[PDB]
Amino acid sequence: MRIKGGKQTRVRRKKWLKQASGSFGTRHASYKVAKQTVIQAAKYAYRDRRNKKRDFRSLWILRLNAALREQGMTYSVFINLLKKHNIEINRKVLSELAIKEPSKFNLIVQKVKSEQPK
Amino acid sequence: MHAIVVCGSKQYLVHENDTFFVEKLEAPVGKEIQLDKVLMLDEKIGAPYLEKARVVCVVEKHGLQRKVNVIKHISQKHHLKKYGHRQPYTKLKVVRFVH
Amino acid sequence: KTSMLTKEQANKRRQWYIVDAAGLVLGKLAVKAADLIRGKNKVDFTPNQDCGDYLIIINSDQVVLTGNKKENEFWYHHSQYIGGIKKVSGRDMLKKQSDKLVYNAVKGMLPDNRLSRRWITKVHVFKGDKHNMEAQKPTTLNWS
Amino acid sequence: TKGEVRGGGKKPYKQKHTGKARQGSTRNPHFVGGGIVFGPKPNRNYSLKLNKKAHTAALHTVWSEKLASDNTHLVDQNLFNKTEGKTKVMMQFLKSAKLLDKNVLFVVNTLNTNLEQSTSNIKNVQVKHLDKVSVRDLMLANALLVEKEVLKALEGKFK
Amino acid sequence: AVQQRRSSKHRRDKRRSHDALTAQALSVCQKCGKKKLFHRVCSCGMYGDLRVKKAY
Amino acid sequence: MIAFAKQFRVRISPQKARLVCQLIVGKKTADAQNILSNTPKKAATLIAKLLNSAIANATNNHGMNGDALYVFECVANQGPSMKRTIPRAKGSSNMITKRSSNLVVKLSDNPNERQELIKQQKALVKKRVEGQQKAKMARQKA
RNA sequence: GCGAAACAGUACCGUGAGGGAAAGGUGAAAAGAACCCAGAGAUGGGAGUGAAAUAGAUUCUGAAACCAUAUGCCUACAACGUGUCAGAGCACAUUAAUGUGUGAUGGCGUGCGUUUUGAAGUAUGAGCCGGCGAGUUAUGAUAGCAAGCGUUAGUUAACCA
RNA sequence: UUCUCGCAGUCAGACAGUGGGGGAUAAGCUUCAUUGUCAAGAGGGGAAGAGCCCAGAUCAUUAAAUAAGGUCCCCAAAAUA
RNA sequence: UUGUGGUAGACGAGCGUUGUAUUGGAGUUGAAGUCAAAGCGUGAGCAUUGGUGGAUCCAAUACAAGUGAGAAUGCCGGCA
Ligand SMILES: [Mg+2]
Ligand SMILES: [Mg+2]
Ligand SMILES: [Mg+2]
Ligand SMILES: [Mg+2]
Ligand SMILES: [Mg+2]
Ligand SMILES: [Mg+2]
Ligand SMILES: [Mg+2]
Ligand SMILES: [Mg+2]
Ligand SMILES: [Mg+2]
Ligand SMILES: [Mg+2]
Ligand SMILES: [Mg+2]
Ligand SMILES: [Mg+2]
Ligand SMILES: [Mg+2]
Ligand SMILES: [Mg+2]
Ligand SMILES: [Mg+2]
Ligand SMILES: [Mg+2]
Ligand SMILES: [Mg+2]
Ligand SMILES: [Mg+2]
Ligand SMILES: [Mg+2]
Ligand SMILES: [Mg+2]
Ligand SMILES: [Mg+2]
Ligand SMILES: [Mg+2]
Ligand SMILES: [Mg+2]
Ligand SMILES: [Mg+2]
Ligand SMILES: [Mg+2]
Ligand SMILES: [Mg+2]
Ligand SMILES: [Mg+2]
Ligand SMILES: [Mg+2]
Ligand SMILES: [Mg+2]
Ligand SMILES: [Mg+2]
Ligand SMILES: [Mg+2]
Ligand SMILES: [Mg+2]
Ligand SMILES: [Mg+2]
Ligand SMILES: [Mg+2]
Ligand SMILES: [Mg+2]
Ligand SMILES: [Mg+2]
Ligand SMILES: [Mg+2]
Ligand SMILES: [Mg+2]
Ligand SMILES: [Mg+2]
Ligand SMILES: [Mg+2]
Ligand SMILES: [Mg+2]
Ligand SMILES: [Mg+2]
Ligand SMILES: [Zn+2]
Repeated sequence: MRIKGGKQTRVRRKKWLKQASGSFGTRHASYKVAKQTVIQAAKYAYRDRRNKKRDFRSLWILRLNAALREQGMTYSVFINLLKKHNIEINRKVLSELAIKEPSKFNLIVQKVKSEQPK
Repeated sequence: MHAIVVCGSKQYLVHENDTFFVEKLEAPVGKEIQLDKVLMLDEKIGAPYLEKARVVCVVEKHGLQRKVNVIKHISQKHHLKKYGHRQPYTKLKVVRFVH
Repeated sequence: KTSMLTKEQANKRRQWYIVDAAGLVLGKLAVKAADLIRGKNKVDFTPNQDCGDYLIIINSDQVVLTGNKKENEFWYHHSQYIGGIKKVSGRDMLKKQSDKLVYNAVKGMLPDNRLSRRWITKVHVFKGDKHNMEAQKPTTLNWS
Repeated sequence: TKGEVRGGGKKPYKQKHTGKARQGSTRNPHFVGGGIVFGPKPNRNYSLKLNKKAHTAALHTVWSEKLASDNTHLVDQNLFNKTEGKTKVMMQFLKSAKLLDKNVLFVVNTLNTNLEQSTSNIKNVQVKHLDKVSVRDLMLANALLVEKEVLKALEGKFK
Repeated sequence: AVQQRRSSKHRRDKRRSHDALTAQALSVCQKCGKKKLFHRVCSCGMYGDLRVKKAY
Repeated sequence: MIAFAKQFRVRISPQKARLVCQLIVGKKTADAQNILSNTPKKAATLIAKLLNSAIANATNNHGMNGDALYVFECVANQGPSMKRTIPRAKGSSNMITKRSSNLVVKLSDNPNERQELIKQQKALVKKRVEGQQKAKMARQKA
């Protein structure tokens, strides 16, 4: 019983080739280089999901910090005032407010500024 | 006009007739869900969470996100593991803001 | 899932500015110049769209260097040849070419990037009170 | 195998100083000439052993489940010789008995010739002696016609 | 000396970018009309008004 | 409406033939003949014969005007090669590869001929999607 | 599969003993393309036969590497394991799916196996593609799991039908 | 982590702290005892680093609080005296 | 409730190829092969449609293996 390989190697090879579509030259043509690039690309994608979670936080912090310095308050004290006033809002939504709703963002800063903590 | 809701663990700023995507809520398509935790509504913002402020939403679909292939590979160590993930979501649109 | 944030789609709110470096420290002036050029102080900061305002610096030769740095700190430039390392003291830089000194100081405070070229381009540094840039109607702000 | 295939038992190239890799024969397994490393051999057994009492138990349960069921009618010598040796009569018999599609098996104790002359051009049905039927022939039947003296011989065989 | 790394199919075409051909300047004969390459005798052996060679 | 002519196993190499084919693509009939008749290259008296045969079977077989023909595409595909053994020095040997080219010239009368080719590609894609939708309708029907 | 499906121990190699290949498939039927056009001709384009000529003697199907053509996007101040996460603009419309093709720009980023305490490696192996290519069989021993038979148990080997 | 049975792999180790031997209170040296890491372990700090510090990666989230370390710009984040 | 880094290694559960035995089914109104596409799975893998192709193939339960190719300065053929 001589089992002969055909359509088994080609199908699993073409899957890797399909994944590595849009690469530079031989990186999409040859199966070997395509397989290496897909594995490396998967590693990159894994690492950059974690790094995206951190980098977008940093960007929101930067935007919020800037929005506060125009009014004379700093980020380091704004978050402290937020905690003492029990207000719980993401820096993402706060930055979205300062870019989309200047009046309501200014309302939040006014309350945290001076109103009695709790 | 606008509200800050907390569905799952994320906070969404929502306007009238706005459709946003949240984590799976175990509710059939077509029902009328009432989101409870509301942070800011109009101009009155509650410190922990506003009381009696409800966000009424209608569930549109219960689809799944794009497939993600997690390929863990330890170089020169005879370890190539592969896994796939399709995270489920639910899309809902704001209908009315309860006073 | 969640709602994505707003990012400027190649929107240019860029404006022209004027500053006077009559007695400003080199580093203290350069840090704020870089912040203004990059637009980091702007409310909406999308870090791939060079949303930063232009800047013109007047009286470059009038800037100061604290301490003995005018005679003890050296600026270095090497050509691709051997021995082409040219050195200039702080005082010599403050007299011969002061505009180049401020330009280099501002450039050093920028990230290695392909947008930093345009960012350093938007810095017009002059050694005198005069400037051919009065056609841009640049607003005047101090110590920036 | 590598030794059985006709070929040169010499080294094609020298061991060293040639740009080519080390080779020891032109009929190695990884060569196109072809020396199969293990391969099938004509000495394999393929045979298995089952105990006599285990086979008796298997036959006992298969007879029990096949018997006392539908299409397990009893047959005698009269229609075994009324066939006249013509398979047309037996086709009519299967049509009348509604056993045309069934793989009916005749279990016979005296090896009647008229029944064996027929049912031989029928790839579907077949006839066997009691000492010739097995477990597989019994449960492939889907239908069977058993002779009364065959049935008497069955209780005796079981003991 | 020999290349320690294989040259891709892109560097090859970049080098060949200067291997393109140029179209030689042609003109019309003033007695028969067929095109001939400039500053050369036509197929009829008639250059200008001078019969150079016998007709083809 | 493309008329064409072919030549299998042309002795010229594809590398040395594409250099001449790029001098005639997009050119008018008379100008292409004039350019190719006075170029001092070997692959000029063979593309000329193919071009002339293509004009003949365009204005005789396919019925084209003859004053609107332009060279649509002239290419030299890779043809079958021939292997020979060149004797080298010190007892070694190398392999000489005699290269051949499959020449094909195509001329059209319509200056917008690329659009129809893209249209046919689009039609094939549309038929595939249409088949998928009819299959989906059948699946839901049952 | 015999080295040899074909005219194979042939072609070929060696003074000699000796060593030793590759290569199959038109169509139901040659009905194998009369005839016209270009060409010196082969040949090609029509015509004709045929269900099919993109089945045409280069003759079943025709994969990849490889070489060319083209719709769409990008690219000539730019430091690049060539990808990934964000991201404008451009062009389309699908196994209707928070769609697809390209990617100005920003953040991060030194391949795969082998063998080593330790390899991006100035250690090693692979030019690319496709096929082939390395834990088997026979006779016994031990152990795990399961079934048959059981307390004067259990089970046959050769051989005969 | 004790006892019995089946199947192994391992017998080239490396560095850091601590107590010593050989060396010269030299070695990224060599040989021991002990606590850890790497080998077989990614992430953050150390500008870049197998072994140092904080810790232990099931997958997705553009959510929040923190450890070592840090808050003029590159590069997230500070002010007073 | 406690967990889910991992080489050498131990254990468990599965996918895929060819053929055979039992059942059923599809196919010149187009099977295998083969190409393309914006599908489904936790993974080996599995479908749908359209083009080419011209005659075999599929599903379930068991059984037997020349049963899984990226590396051997691996062999052969082709092409850079
Ligand atoms: Mg194979
Ligand atoms: Mg053989
Ligand atoms: Mg090219
Ligand atoms: Mg050249
Ligand atoms: Mg000689
Ligand atoms: Mg060559
Ligand atoms: Mg001879
Ligand atoms: Mg023809
Ligand atoms: Mg061919
Ligand atoms: Mg063919
Ligand atoms: Mg440019
Ligand atoms: Mg420059
Ligand atoms: Mg650099
Ligand atoms: Mg870069
Ligand atoms: Mg990038
Ligand atoms: Mg890099
Ligand atoms: Mg391997
Ligand atoms: Mg070594
Ligand atoms: Mg070593
Ligand atoms: Mg290197
Ligand atoms: Mg070496
Ligand atoms: Mg070695
Ligand atoms: Mg090598
Ligand atoms: Mg290979
Ligand atoms: Mg046993
Ligand atoms: Mg030791
Ligand atoms: Mg030792
Ligand atoms: Mg020590
Ligand atoms: Mg000591
Ligand atoms: Mg010591
Ligand atoms: Mg040591
Ligand atoms: Mg080791
Ligand atoms: Mg680490
Ligand atoms: Mg670090
Ligand atoms: Mg864990
Ligand atoms: Mg905090
Ligand atoms: Mg701290
Ligand atoms: Mg900062
Ligand atoms: Mg594990
Ligand atoms: Mg099968
Ligand atoms: Mg098909
Ligand atoms: Mg095998
Ligand atoms: Zn003339």
